[PDB]
Amino acid sequence: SELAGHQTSAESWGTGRAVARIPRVRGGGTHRSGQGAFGNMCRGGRMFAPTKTWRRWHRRVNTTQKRYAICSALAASALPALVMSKGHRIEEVPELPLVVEDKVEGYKKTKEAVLLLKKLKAWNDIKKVYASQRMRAGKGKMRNRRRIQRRGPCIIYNEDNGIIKAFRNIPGITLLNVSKLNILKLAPGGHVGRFCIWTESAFRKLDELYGTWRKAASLKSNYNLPMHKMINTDLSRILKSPEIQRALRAPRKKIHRRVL
Amino acid sequence: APSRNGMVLKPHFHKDWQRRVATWFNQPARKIRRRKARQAKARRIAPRPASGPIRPIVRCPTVRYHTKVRAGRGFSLEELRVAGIHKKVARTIGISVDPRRRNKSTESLQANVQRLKEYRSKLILFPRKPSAPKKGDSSAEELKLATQLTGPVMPVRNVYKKEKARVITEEEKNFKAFASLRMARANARLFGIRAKRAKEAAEQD
Amino acid sequence: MKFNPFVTSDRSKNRKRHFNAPSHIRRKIMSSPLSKELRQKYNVRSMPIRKDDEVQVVRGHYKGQQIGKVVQVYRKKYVIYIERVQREKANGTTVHVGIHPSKVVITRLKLDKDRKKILERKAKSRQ
RNA sequence: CGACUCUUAGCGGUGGAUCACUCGGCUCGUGCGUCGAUGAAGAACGCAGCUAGCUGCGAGAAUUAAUGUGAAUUGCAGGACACAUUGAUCAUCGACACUUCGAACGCACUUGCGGCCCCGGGUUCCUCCCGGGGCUACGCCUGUCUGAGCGUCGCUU
RNA sequence: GAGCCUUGAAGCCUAGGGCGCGGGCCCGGGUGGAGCCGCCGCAGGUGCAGAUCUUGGUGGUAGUAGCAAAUAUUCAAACGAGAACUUUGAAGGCCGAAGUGGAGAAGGGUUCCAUGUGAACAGCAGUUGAACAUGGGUCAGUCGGUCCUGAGAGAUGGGCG
RNA sequence: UAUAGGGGCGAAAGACUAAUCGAACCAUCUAGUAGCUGGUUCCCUCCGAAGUUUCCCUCAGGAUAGCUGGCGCUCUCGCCC
RNA sequence: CGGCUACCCACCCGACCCGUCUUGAAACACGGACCAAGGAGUCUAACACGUGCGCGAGUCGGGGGCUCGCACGAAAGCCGCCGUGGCGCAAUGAAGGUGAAGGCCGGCGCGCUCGCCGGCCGAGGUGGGAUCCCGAGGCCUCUCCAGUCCGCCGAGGGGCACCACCGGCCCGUCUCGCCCGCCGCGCCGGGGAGGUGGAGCACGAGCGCACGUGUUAGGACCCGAAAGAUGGUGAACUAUG
RNA sequence: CGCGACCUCAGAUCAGACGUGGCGACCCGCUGAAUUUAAGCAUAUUAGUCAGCGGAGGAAAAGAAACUAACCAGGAUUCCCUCAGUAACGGCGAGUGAACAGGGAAGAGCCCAGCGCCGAAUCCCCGCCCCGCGGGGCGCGGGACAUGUGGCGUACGGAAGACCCGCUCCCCGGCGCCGCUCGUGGGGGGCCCAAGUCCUUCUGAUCGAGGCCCAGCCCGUGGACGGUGUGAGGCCGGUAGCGGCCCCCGGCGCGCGCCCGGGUCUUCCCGGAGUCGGGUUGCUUGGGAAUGCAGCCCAAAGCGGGUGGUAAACUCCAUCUAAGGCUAAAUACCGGCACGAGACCGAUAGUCAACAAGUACCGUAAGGGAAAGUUGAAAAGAACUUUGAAGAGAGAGUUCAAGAGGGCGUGAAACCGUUAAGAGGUAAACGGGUGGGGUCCGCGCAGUCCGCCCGGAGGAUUCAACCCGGCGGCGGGUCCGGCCGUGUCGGCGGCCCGGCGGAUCUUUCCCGCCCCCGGGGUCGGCGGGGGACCGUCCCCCGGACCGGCGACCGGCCGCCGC
Ligand SMILES: [Mg+2]
Ligand SMILES: [Mg+2]
Ligand SMILES: [Mg+2]
Ligand SMILES: [Mg+2]
Ligand SMILES: [Mg+2]
Ligand SMILES: [Mg+2]
Ligand SMILES: [Mg+2]
Ligand SMILES: [Mg+2]
Ligand SMILES: [Mg+2]
Ligand SMILES: [Mg+2]
Ligand SMILES: [Mg+2]
Ligand SMILES: [Mg+2]
Ligand SMILES: [Mg+2]
Ligand SMILES: [Mg+2]
Ligand SMILES: [Mg+2]
Ligand SMILES: [Mg+2]
Ligand SMILES: [Mg+2]
Ligand SMILES: [Mg+2]
Ligand SMILES: [Mg+2]
Ligand SMILES: [Mg+2]
Ligand SMILES: [Mg+2]
Ligand SMILES: [Mg+2]
Ligand SMILES: [Mg+2]
Ligand SMILES: [Mg+2]
Ligand SMILES: [Mg+2]
Ligand SMILES: [Mg+2]
Ligand SMILES: [Mg+2]
Ligand SMILES: [Mg+2]
Ligand SMILES: [Mg+2]
Ligand SMILES: [Mg+2]
Ligand SMILES: [Mg+2]
Ligand SMILES: [Mg+2]
Ligand SMILES: [Mg+2]
Ligand SMILES: [Mg+2]
Ligand SMILES: [Mg+2]
Ligand SMILES: [Mg+2]
Ligand SMILES: [Mg+2]
Ligand SMILES: [Mg+2]
Ligand SMILES: [Mg+2]
Ligand SMILES: [Mg+2]
Ligand SMILES: [Mg+2]
Ligand SMILES: [Mg+2]
Ligand SMILES: [Mg+2]
Ligand SMILES: [Mg+2]
Ligand SMILES: [Mg+2]
Ligand SMILES: [Mg+2]
Ligand SMILES: [Mg+2]
Ligand SMILES: [Mg+2]
Ligand SMILES: [Mg+2]
Ligand SMILES: [Mg+2]
Ligand SMILES: [Mg+2]
Ligand SMILES: [Mg+2]
Ligand SMILES: [Mg+2]
Ligand SMILES: [Mg+2]
Ligand SMILES: [Mg+2]
Ligand SMILES: [Mg+2]
Ligand SMILES: [Mg+2]
Ligand SMILES: [Mg+2]
Ligand SMILES: [Mg+2]
Ligand SMILES: [Mg+2]
Ligand SMILES: [Mg+2]
Ligand SMILES: [Mg+2]
Ligand SMILES: [Mg+2]
Ligand SMILES: [Mg+2]
Ligand SMILES: [Mg+2]
Ligand SMILES: [Mg+2]
Ligand SMILES: [Mg+2]
Ligand SMILES: [Mg+2]
Ligand SMILES: [Mg+2]
Ligand SMILES: [Mg+2]
Ligand SMILES: [Mg+2]
Ligand SMILES: [Mg+2]
Ligand SMILES: [Mg+2]
Ligand SMILES: [Mg+2]
Ligand SMILES: [Mg+2]
Ligand SMILES: [Mg+2]
Ligand SMILES: [Mg+2]
Ligand SMILES: [Mg+2]
Ligand SMILES: [Mg+2]
Ligand SMILES: [Mg+2]
Ligand SMILES: [Mg+2]
Ligand SMILES: [Mg+2]
Ligand SMILES: [Mg+2]
Ligand SMILES: [Mg+2]
Ligand SMILES: [Mg+2]
Ligand SMILES: [Mg+2]
Ligand SMILES: [Mg+2]
Ligand SMILES: [Mg+2]
Repeated sequence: SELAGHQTSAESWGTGRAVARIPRVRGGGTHRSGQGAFGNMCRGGRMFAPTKTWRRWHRRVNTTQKRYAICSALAASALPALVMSKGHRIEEVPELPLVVEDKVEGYKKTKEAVLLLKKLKAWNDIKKVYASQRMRAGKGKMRNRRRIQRRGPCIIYNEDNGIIKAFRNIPGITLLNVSKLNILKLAPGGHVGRFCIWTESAFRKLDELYGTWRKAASLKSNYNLPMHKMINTDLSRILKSPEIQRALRAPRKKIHRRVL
Repeated sequence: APSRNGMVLKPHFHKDWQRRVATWFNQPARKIRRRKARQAKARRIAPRPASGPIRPIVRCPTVRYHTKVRAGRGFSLEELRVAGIHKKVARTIGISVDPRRRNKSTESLQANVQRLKEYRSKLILFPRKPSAPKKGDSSAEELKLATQLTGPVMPVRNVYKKEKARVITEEEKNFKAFASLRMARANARLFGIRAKRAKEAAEQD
Repeated sequence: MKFNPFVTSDRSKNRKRHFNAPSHIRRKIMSSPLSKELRQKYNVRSMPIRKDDEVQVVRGHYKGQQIGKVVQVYRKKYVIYIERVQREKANGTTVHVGIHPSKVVITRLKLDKDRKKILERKAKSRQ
């Protein structure tokens, strides 16, 4: 707001002239003189709790939790069930996360990019974004955002040689870098498991940039991989293992209902 | 107005703090401005390095921070005279000159003099006319670079003395006990009163 | 995608500049596509329209095979008027029909020295 | 049987709530650093063919000249329709112009009363004679001109 | 959600059908013409019966009170679709020179005058007006301002700040 | 024409000072403060008081304790004691 | 034919008009003519507690820097010889200052209401204490034999979390006593045994993030005054020259 | 008595030039309250702020120590994080509240008065010439300023003068032109890709499916806008160290104008005064035995003065040189000119103002201050007939729609009219229970239930029952044929043809150095480089385990469509 509704000078009547105890703008001739002054319940009045510029907008996150969320999103982008349950079309798509050659990053014409997506069968995932490019619902069409454009695949690379030019005007695609991994692009809307397309140098630089549980990361100084809570976590295998079923009471499936 | 068990608070908000609120919404703006300022400096000014003048090895005056080291301001005119060059000639070479800095330590004196000798060794200059004073041929293909980053000779140089191996020794371990500190403290607290009693003993004959 | 920060993707500012643009900007806004034989013969995609251009209408209430000549170009209303396209009032008086110039296929252009210079700049910039 | 009163539904009348749109605000950030005595901000008055306001202009008054673009502005009659003459409109505007009051400046301001210089006609000339042009506020800085001093001194009656 | 649709979205009405105890919701029928919703997370200027609540509109009162300070109107004719009110003749009255008369200072600013209309305003009405639209009207050596001082207000010199 | 707000003027009534005068009007501080009136916006389920001790320039108020709700933790039983 | 139903009507019974101040409201207590829209616990800072997450005796980049000029990019990624710094790992004193390990065995000085030497263990003991371990014994279609098998248990032992007590160590005062050391023998320091006060130690659990509740300062749940100050405008009404 | 010179002065409409006022968001200087809190109110807090007054610039202010510190010392000013809600102030109540370090942003230093030396070698003005395009600036001749003091050399970091040594020869301001520059320097004009193709509805389409086995076409251009509605291609525009022209600014390169620093020795010079400080008094501060400022009085020193957080005396030590001045940087900006974006509002909201808004209007005045968006795609704004004097109406007509007819999108509630139904003495209205009437819904009303098995009656088909031909999977065994997973030794093999870390080493290694007697001594000390050993990854064959989501092939039993 930053400029008050208190521009109108006003006083209250009091006991006599029994209209109200609210302040009233004072004058004559103009029929506003005698109406509601500043206040929340009045016409043209200052709002309750005027929104201020010193609200606590921006929120700091721990860097360990940032890297934890990046590792969790990249781990959830590997399972087929998670990405299919997020909604990418992985029917005719070959093996999970796709590793393309180093001749991909040197593309300049995007016809070769469209041909690459058609040969790698991500063209169905692009065609879903073509089929859903509808108009924004609500009053959000006034502030320059009139398109519902769903997110498709993302291609993560290093050593840019024209790959942003080749992948710049495809609907639904996402520009993303190895050294700059974005949580807002790897898992938009807080939903894990986005379909991603990797390169050879990217897929080899991941092991250099995070490491295994034996060694540390060689690019990040003070980072290690998280502790794994349940190592062999197949609960059906555990509950159907003979070591657990050796020490069970009995299958008790009697009901013992109410007897009249 | 107060309540259950909590800390007594005295907030300094009685003054009209609503008018004077400065919130850094232009913090990435200043970041981009100062990036452009540094890059425009490296473009327009010279092949002189960033943070142009060289800073000295300097100790911090405290009982707290004197164990560490610091990049100072200037090269302390006695030190510059021992290095043997003129003042403004040094300022044009790239030597930072501060006339106020004194010299109490011969160790810091010789350290800054050797730092000046290393800087004079690393110096490569190019005058306009090809009469060649203090130069020669294409020295290292115009010295292989254009602009250094964050100090020319790494001005921290935190020296690390180790003294790793020595044998357990004679009765220093039997003489350097806790009582030496208390005896020195008592001697420093009673130094002058013993002198007054000695003067009174000389007075009373 | 918009990359230059000196131009708006802003709806209010674009509509403001559009409905309050001066006449030399409105001439560039009121531009019409060309027929396939004329673009094959001249190698040019779009041209502004003038008083003596022959016009085939492609969309609206009247469509196709109506190669007529325009008479008036209201840049205040963003409307050209065509001599062939008529409509009677209640009192039997004819009046022209509002046709937006972006739904207009030009079949013949008026030749002028300035238009030859314009066509030369079009062909040189298209290269 | 009707009249009057009440409750639902249809339609009609006052009403402009909700919904849809926004040439409008609000916030944040970047870029620049710019008023006047060579007349600032502001105000009064005037200007269009038909023109009250806003907008734009100052007796050259809905704009002048020039550059760029290139066939119009428009609600209506007119007017240039010329473009192998000079070219309508629009934007830029760097050249001209910018009534009066206003720091406002000849005085206070009642559009009054003057005072100098020059130019045109009026008894061919001042002598409180018509029109036009220029000058005429305060303080102060540097320099020029004049003179006041029983402030100090030289030469002389 | 390969969601919904100009073969009809939001909104609104509805003696329709139904669900949930409830907050509410879905579908049927009609006006409407361009945007809307379900789930998962996120953030609110997030739910009204009151505050002599603010703004806007509308009832009972109610076709009620009231159109009554200053003696008073009447006949005929005319313009007019239309006259208790406009105009003229005539009759009777009032103001009766300290006026309900003839002109001014201040104040109003076109209200002054002519033509035309009578929705609008005149508390009924109009053919009428100070309403509306159009077009006109203020001519000075000798009327006044301009000149002068009055009570006073005021700048320079000066002083104070 | 002169006297302009804690000032003016007053044959004195505290009367007048632009419908306001026992301190004018307009704007700002200012959204002044109030232990004091009024109001405070969807549903369902579960639990559920007090008007009492002591202290306070305290008696229309507040602090403390009591009453209450929520969040849990430590254990105990299910198989002559 | 059937139908509950925001439709209408009748009949029997019950039924005072809502909201609040109050011990007490339908009140001869107050607000409310009706209807549509707006309208009242928000936000910042600080603290405390609870909860969830990451790292964990460490934690945190919020302050800057690095990337090529990118709409979303005022985002995000990285620094590590950028950890300066905040909080915590150490408290007690007004302060000079001082500052948290003891226990067992053998020897000696008269094992003296008494200090030293050599070796070993290492955050003490008591009563409870979830859990855990050992186990007499018993029991599975006929005999000796057996291994896992069905299968509990009197009694015994080691004892998390915490509870209650005792003892121990650190600092400041108080009481009583003897000894040791000399970069210098002094109104120099240190040590011993008891009783005390401390927000202490007695194997440390913090830091950052986010949400919820409560308090405080900010206009702060919304509206409300008699009043005060600052600077200007009025003698066209009235009062007096 | 007169003339002349200097000094104090006045005069002018003398020649030339300067200040007034506005804006005031940021900045500088003065002074300046109270509401509020302390639950009361005086000190205090609000606050050295609101208001008032004076000024300038894109920044301003500050800025080269009369500083901080007290130890192994730092070193102009400014801004951020910490210091820190700490030291401290306060009816020690409420509350108020710094600084030095340290890490970062940026970093540029200097000059004059005095002391002296140069014959005033200095500056302003007038007149003509040398001179160039878009204009005023070096040199020639005489009128002033100035010796009561111009300029050169100088500034507390020392400076100057005279010999000795050894080299250097030098720059700042103009003017014509060549290639550029990090966005490919600044601004403006105008231009730059690709469907408008057949069917279908619709008033209109930008709707709906498709364009051969190469995905109809473009993309460095699928941002946005208008277009009869929802578009990347239809149009401005969007991407591009995309492409052309004009204008301006910078650094390269011919003339003109000026041009001796460093080290040793000797001699000389060496500083800012009603100012500091003291007494006293007001305001302010965290500053207390007085932090700063100011009024009055007293009022300096030269081995001096100030500071060293408790007043004073004696003594020692550290640091600085005050009473003269300039300077960009990081910082601020709710005023202005242009620009972009939004988890914000959407005509009772958002600025008071989306619109002829500071407008209408009110008050004498300061001042107060509104209401008010929407026809349709296009006006095609209803020709004409008829009633009435007209307002208005009935026909006809336009449009997809007058159910959009001039405040005209959508059109609710309160209120009113009419129609239809029902009812009416306990004012109306309500809850429980039914009954009657009416609208509407679903269904066929003495005929409506289905899915499976079997015994019966006709037609039409081919598997299945068993096997051959074939692909794909399930399951385990020889872990056979080879990969890979976990630990173990080994070749230390990539240790020199390896990655990272170690206040663990090697003074018999090297370089830059110091010490003792050009050389010797590890005789001892520092930095950097080489490698010795430790803690994880890269190979291999040999072995162990799992063949575990790590699976290929062969064989086996059992599925499978054709
Ligand atoms: Mg305000
Ligand atoms: Mg106000
Ligand atoms: Mg508002
Ligand atoms: Mg909506
Ligand atoms: Mg409480
Ligand atoms: Mg306040
Ligand atoms: Mg906008
Ligand atoms: Mg012209
Ligand atoms: Mg004149
Ligand atoms: Mg519409
Ligand atoms: Mg819903
Ligand atoms: Mg609200
Ligand atoms: Mg909102
Ligand atoms: Mg309401
Ligand atoms: Mg209520
Ligand atoms: Mg009310
Ligand atoms: Mg009302
Ligand atoms: Mg209205
Ligand atoms: Mg009424
Ligand atoms: Mg009556
Ligand atoms: Mg009357
Ligand atoms: Mg008649
Ligand atoms: Mg007649
Ligand atoms: Mg009458
Ligand atoms: Mg008559
Ligand atoms: Mg009279
Ligand atoms: Mg008249
Ligand atoms: Mg009337
Ligand atoms: Mg008439
Ligand atoms: Mg009139
Ligand atoms: Mg006459
Ligand atoms: Mg006269
Ligand atoms: Mg005066
Ligand atoms: Mg004076
Ligand atoms: Mg009296
Ligand atoms: Mg009295
Ligand atoms: Mg009065
Ligand atoms: Mg009073
Ligand atoms: Mg007063
Ligand atoms: Mg309030
Ligand atoms: Mg108030
Ligand atoms: Mg009491
Ligand atoms: Mg009460
Ligand atoms: Mg309590
Ligand atoms: Mg409890
Ligand atoms: Mg409980
Ligand atoms: Mg009660
Ligand atoms: Mg009572
Ligand atoms: Mg009640
Ligand atoms: Mg009463
Ligand atoms: Mg009531
Ligand atoms: Mg009432
Ligand atoms: Mg509401
Ligand atoms: Mg917590
Ligand atoms: Mg630290
Ligand atoms: Mg008071
Ligand atoms: Mg005053
Ligand atoms: Mg008078
Ligand atoms: Mg009187
Ligand atoms: Mg000024
Ligand atoms: Mg109070
Ligand atoms: Mg009070
Ligand atoms: Mg104060
Ligand atoms: Mg102010
Ligand atoms: Mg300026
Ligand atoms: Mg200065
Ligand atoms: Mg100095
Ligand atoms: Mg702290
Ligand atoms: Mg004090
Ligand atoms: Mg306090
Ligand atoms: Mg203060
Ligand atoms: Mg569009
Ligand atoms: Mg589009
Ligand atoms: Mg195009
Ligand atoms: Mg001294
Ligand atoms: Mg002294
Ligand atoms: Mg001294
Ligand atoms: Mg001392
Ligand atoms: Mg002291
Ligand atoms: Mg100075
Ligand atoms: Mg600055
Ligand atoms: Mg509306
Ligand atoms: Mg309004
Ligand atoms: Mg329209
Ligand atoms: Mg329709
Ligand atoms: Mg409508
Ligand atoms: Mg409609
Ligand atoms: Mg009836």
